Amino acid sequence: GSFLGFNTHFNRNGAWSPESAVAFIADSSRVKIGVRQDITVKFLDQATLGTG
Amino acid sequence: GSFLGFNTHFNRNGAWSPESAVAFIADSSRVKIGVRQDITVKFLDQATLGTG
Repeated sequence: GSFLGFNTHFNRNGAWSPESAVAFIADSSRVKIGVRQDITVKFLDQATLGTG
Repeated sequence: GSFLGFNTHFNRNGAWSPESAVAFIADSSRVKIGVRQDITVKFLDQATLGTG
């Protein structure tokens, strides 16, 4: 195995598009993901979904 | 009165259809009513009822 010097991450959630790319190589210091609100759950028992 | 031996139940909630029957006679051991949930009440205060 010979990708030493890369931190390697494997997509497992089905987001990968194999027709578009095999891999991305990046300087990770220059990519940032802002988390404004993490995944939150609200139980609905009275709401209306859609119209008409 | 001559309805001898029978346990008599008189219907009074208006479900009776006098055009269909005078009486049913049954072996009551052979009828079962399944109760999955007896009458329960929910207080609604945000819901929408109906459409248009």
